Amino acid sequence: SRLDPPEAEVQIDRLITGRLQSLQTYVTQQLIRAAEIRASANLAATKMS
Amino acid sequence: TNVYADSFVIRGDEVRQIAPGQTGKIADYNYKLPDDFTGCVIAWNSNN
Amino acid sequence: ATRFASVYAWNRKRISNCVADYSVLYNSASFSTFKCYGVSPTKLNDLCF
Repeated sequence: SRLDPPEAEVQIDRLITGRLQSLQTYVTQQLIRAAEIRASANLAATKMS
Repeated sequence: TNVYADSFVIRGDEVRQIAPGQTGKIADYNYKLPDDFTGCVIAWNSNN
Repeated sequence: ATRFASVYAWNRKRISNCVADYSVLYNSASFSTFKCYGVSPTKLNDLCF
């Protein structure tokens, strides 16, 4: 609302870079946690079986 | 692929306002450059 | 202003509780240099302060 595009690009680019980096970190940690949950679920299935 | 020469004359202030993302009376009413302009801008005094 | 204060005692004037027309001053080419940081001068009239 308060920045002309041809200079607001750098600000919004910093914001998008940071937010996307945060999203990548969240997704990566979720992937690792889901791998752990997969191992636990396979163990649970083997135990039930 | 193609090159275009645009020619005009400016006096007083705003002599350097012929640039992408600039503001001014001439930039708003007479001639505006695009946001992602590629090219060159040339200016020189010609009072004589 | 009738007289401008020197930088040693630069004059400060509070502005509040009104509506301000930056359009006239922006269009007026009397100001040789008009450099705005953090806000775009074109839509400076849009916001509230």
